[PDB]
Amino acid sequence: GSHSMRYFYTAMSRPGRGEPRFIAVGYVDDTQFVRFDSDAASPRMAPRAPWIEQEGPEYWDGETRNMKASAQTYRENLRIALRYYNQSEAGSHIIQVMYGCDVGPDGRLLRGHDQSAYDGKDYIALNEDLSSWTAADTAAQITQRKWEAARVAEQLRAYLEGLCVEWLRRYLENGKETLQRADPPKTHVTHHPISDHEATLRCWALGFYPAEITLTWQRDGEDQTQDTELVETRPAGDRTFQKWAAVVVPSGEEQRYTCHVQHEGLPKPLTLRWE
Amino acid sequence: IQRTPKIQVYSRHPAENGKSNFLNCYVSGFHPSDIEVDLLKNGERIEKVEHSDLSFSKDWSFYLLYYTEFTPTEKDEYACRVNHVTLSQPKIVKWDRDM
Amino acid sequence: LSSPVTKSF
Repeated sequence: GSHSMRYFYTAMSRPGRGEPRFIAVGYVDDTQFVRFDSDAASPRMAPRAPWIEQEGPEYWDGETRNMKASAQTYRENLRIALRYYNQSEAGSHIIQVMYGCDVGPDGRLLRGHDQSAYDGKDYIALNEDLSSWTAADTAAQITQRKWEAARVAEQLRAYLEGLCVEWLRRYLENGKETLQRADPPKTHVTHHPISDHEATLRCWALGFYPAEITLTWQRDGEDQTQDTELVETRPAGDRTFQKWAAVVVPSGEEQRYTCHVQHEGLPKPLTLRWE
Repeated sequence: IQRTPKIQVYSRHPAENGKSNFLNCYVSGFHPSDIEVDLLKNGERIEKVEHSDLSFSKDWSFYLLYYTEFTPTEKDEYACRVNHVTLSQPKIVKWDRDM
Repeated sequence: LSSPVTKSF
């Protein structure tokens, strides 16, 4: 494939501590490329990856313009939601939005998304037909009817099918040496005695991209999933990812245990033992 | 709705005593977004702590990366201090080079 | 590029 572009808006009210904060991040697959924070010294859409910095003033001014209008829209939306749910102006509330497009290997739109949450529950969502909405409650039904009336789905369909797909094509080309070039994990097994009778085996995958990875332990075959301590994949802080999988083994059994790594960047699946 | 933060303390690169590195604290799976994350050296707060921009997963729960430049040593203990509305008193997680 | 589509509730 792959491939995807996503924007994540967070609009948070903070009564008595100024106006709501608005934060927007843009991703292409597992890589952040743009950010916007209404609490910055001078609000602007800023680059987050090396391949986007090559954009011109018009791109940045244009995006900053769009984010400032969105910030205000979602400031209004917070006031609106407060009357839909009949809540006080004393409490902090949150709107989240995520939208974007997925394209196949040929660059054709596979799937578009546009979802909203209020206080962390699904609020309203664009259906895959890109023409109707699913509303989670009767308050979202009010919003739904407004968007049917305003033909919001038709405007958003055109964005997902046009601009969103066109720009992802540009981004994928401009960042092809990282976004389309896969980073295999560096791997190694460590051995730490717990007691005289037990030892931990930990399998490491470091500096890999994309984030997707499978890391399993086996004992002569087959899987030891229900006994493996697996940490959630984590960012290294340099655009790449980290993961480990641990298993507590009886002393004398360490040679029966194999680690197995699956990742797009590896041409062949890895088998590792402690040495 | 509330969700308590999952927390991971680790380094950017394999820990090698004396060698430059970055210390990471990764909070994820939390809601609402207000969170107070500090990294420590021997119990005391480190000054220059950068963080990634706030984002969230498919389940709407937020994630953040706090990092700082550090030099690992045989003596110095490093930790992460996290505070959230779901936490009765802050949660400390020590950095372990094997973790 | 973000959406220019106003989403008022």
